[PDB]
Amino acid sequence: PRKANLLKSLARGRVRTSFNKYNLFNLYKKGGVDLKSKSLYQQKWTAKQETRAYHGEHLTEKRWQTVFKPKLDSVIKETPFLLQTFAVLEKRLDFALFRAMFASSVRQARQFILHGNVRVNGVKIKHPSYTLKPGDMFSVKPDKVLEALGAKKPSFQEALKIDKTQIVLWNKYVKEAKTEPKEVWEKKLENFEFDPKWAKNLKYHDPIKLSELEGDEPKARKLINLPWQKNYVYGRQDPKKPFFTPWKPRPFLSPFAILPHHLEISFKTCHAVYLRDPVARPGQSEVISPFDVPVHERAYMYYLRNGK
Amino acid sequence: FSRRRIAYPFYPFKKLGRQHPKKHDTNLKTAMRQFLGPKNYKGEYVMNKYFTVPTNHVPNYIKPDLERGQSLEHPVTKKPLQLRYDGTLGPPPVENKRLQNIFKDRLLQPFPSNPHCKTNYVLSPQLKQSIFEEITVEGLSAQQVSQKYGLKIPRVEAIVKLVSVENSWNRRNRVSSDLKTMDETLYRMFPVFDSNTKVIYGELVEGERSQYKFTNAKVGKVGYRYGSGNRDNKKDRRIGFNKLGQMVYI
Amino acid sequence: YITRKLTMKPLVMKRVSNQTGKGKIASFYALVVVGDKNGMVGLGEGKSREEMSKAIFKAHWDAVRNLKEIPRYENRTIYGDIDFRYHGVKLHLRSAKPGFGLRVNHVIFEICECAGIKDLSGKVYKSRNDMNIAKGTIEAFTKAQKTLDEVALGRGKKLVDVRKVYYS
Amino acid sequence: SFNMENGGTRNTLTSSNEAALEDIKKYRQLLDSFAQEAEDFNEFKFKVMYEVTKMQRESINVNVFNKISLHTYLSIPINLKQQKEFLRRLTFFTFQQHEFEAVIKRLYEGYRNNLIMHDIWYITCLRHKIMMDTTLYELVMKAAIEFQNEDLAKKVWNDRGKFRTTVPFLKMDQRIRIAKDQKFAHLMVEFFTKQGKYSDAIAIILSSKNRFNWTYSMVRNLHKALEEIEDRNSVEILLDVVNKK
RNA sequence: UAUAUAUAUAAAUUGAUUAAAAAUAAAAUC
Ligand SMILES: [Mg+2]
Ligand SMILES: [Mg+2]
Repeated sequence: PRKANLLKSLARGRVRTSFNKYNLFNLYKKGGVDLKSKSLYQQKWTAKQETRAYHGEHLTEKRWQTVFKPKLDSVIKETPFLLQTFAVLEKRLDFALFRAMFASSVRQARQFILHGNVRVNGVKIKHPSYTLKPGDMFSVKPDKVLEALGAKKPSFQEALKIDKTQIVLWNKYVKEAKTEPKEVWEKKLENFEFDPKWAKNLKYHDPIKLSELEGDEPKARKLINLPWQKNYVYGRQDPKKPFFTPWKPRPFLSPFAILPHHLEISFKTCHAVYLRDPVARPGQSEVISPFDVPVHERAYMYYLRNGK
Repeated sequence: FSRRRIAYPFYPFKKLGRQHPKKHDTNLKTAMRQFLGPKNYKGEYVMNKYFTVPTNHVPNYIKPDLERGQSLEHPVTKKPLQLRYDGTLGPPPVENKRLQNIFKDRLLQPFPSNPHCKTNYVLSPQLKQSIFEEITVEGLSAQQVSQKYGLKIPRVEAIVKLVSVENSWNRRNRVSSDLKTMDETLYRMFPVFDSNTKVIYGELVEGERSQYKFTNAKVGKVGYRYGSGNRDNKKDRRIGFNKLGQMVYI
Repeated sequence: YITRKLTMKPLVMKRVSNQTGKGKIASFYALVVVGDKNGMVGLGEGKSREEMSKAIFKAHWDAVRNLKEIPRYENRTIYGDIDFRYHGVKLHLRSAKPGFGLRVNHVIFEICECAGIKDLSGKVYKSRNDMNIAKGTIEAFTKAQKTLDEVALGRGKKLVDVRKVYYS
Repeated sequence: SFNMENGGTRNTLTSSNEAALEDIKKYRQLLDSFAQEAEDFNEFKFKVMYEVTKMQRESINVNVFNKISLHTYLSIPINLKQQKEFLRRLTFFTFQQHEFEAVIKRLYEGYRNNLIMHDIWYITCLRHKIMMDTTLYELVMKAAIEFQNEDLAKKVWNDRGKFRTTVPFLKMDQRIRIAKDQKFAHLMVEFFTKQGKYSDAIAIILSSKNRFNWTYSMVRNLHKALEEIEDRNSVEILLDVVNKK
């Protein structure tokens, strides 16, 4: 397939099927597609660029042309008929994984499939192009779903330095509390909206040395006793798991958390069911896209004639 | 007139001024930094409204138009914060009334440009259990339950299958604490839904590794037709998947 | 109402000369279409000597003045086929199924987009001038189109009778 | 009430227990005398029919009291959505044919060879009533649909099944009978659709597919309400029944 | 059981002096 390159470039500003921060900003700053002061060919080309950046970036153009279905399906508000231009892709396995929130990208879902982490009706499918029929149940290994929806596991060095800084700031807080305890308690209540033993209960912590703690993670595990992370380096409660182990949702997840209509998801088991092919209905389309109907109809007119 | 237009933000932002020659910066990177805010020593961006997921069953989607491009907020008080000529984030000059004036549906709209896109509701776990009990145990058909709960039949069947898998996993305790935490997190990010032919099996004597099965068929309808179109060297090459999941040419 | 709802799209923008004795004088012609996308459309023309901006300005006002209601079938297409001859352009336009695109000449595409004609398939024979294409397009849209209700009343028949029978 | 009383000239609608008892006595004498005289039960029925018919006309004006005005009068509460007024009016101004025939058979066996007082009072109160035709039954079915009363629906399709046996129904031509039965089947389908019992509606359609011509205009409600839940199987079978043509 | 950590210094390739960018592209990490 297409070799990923400059997918998230800010100058180009093309939105991609990804949960990435750069993709989030590209979606944020775009506003809307500009089809004005343009000939029909230029409008069609812009619509192709915008829509084809999102729906099937990996698909080769001459392959997408063959996959493209000129005949669409539709089951007071207006039916958005031509948002179904890319509904054919929604039955591909990788797209189903991405829409089920079992991956942070269509490319990541592709790697999950190709690396044998995906099953469809209990048979391991290793081909991203496998098309889902209605009623199929597909599952992903829970470790990979947790990695996809979790923060990056810090290296040992990075988390060790983060712990260094946390000890520094915790010592600072307890120092300032000891100096001026009464108003510290009162002003903490001020945000939350006297017992002098309060500051007495708080206890210092010893600054660690990177040179001496390097390369000894079991030792560093015992040496940390912060109130919030007791006896584990930051983000590495069990260092043998693929994710930030005190499991934390990945950054910038709310913008891209859409619950698809055509899939029924079980996050507890990392399973999903393909209810139906996405279908447009009055005032609503089940093809999750960031572009308006004019862009989709321009892309549809492009692909009907193949750019003529 | 089409022009190669560098995708600058539609909203106004604080652009570059006179720069140290070795800065080698671009306006787009500054827009990125202003959209995010300061970077924490942990690597986080706490000042942003979108760094942290919601927890009250109300999805938090990007609203750049209703925000006028200002996407920074106090992590605790949740009151808006905006850049200042001093260079330190501070309170806005005036209230942005449009952040208060959000339509009910627009709260559920993922993308500003596409109004038709909307996020489906998550069924409550009690409702899933109720559907599973009603169908599997009481015997109410999927039609009756769909009419009862305002759901579609295929969604009901998918719910039954998923609750079966969930039951098995709970029986073996295959669910882990990380999985429970992810389930509870995702559940709180979405709005909650409110209620014949002749066949012969041949004899299998000992030592035979497989069994012939003969299905009746009629001449003129059974066979591989002669002179059939060869599509292998064409773009419409037909491809299928054997039940083992192996790609085969069908 | 006018600014917020009506959309303006330039259709023709050109320089036309009137060579006078002293020299070549060049003026700017602009032809625009204004439509609310909800069953009202109009065309406008403007001619300005000094800068095209004034031409487009007067064209926008003229289009606003000639804004007229346009018959529409299901608010998405023409009631039936329209075969129309206008000053050397032959427009053959056909209503289409829901979900069908605007598979027409580009000028007709902007006109339909402005006027809310979602569905149409057409061909332009004889001359293909954009000017004449647009003028004949609007004329054939409004003169050459009759509503099923109007046809039935003129024939003194109920809509159930006049409506076509389904065959398969 | 004013029209039924001929503007007040006839004091029929106003009643007293004195009038009730005296009229019961009078019709006891009349009917038990007429019972023996008739040659056969059929002739005794003919005499009772003539008596009740002439009695209705002398009792109240014939013109203002008929199927049409009664239909409008009972339609008032249905549109206004009051069940109690509708049922009171239906009971006070209507009688079922099979019930009348059973009462007359009972009194036939009683005289030839409180329930008896009840039957005499029934034949007396027939002056206030009109027979339940097919159209009135369909109106009461519409009332059941509007009010979502399962008991009323069950009562009415029991009474219609009984009324099919009585001679007024069999007097009509076969095509009219089949058309009215098709109308009632369609009303039952609408009731089971709105109640949400789709399977029984599809059952009613499937059972009588040959006897009745089912059009999409009849099953549009069912098809919509099935497509809302996406019962592709039931939608397919229903549409095949309709469009096999 | 705290948490918008802040301060300094040092460097900072090509183009350019800001809506002129190359460029999240590299490296690095999981
Ligand atoms: Mg060009
Ligand atoms: Mg330089």
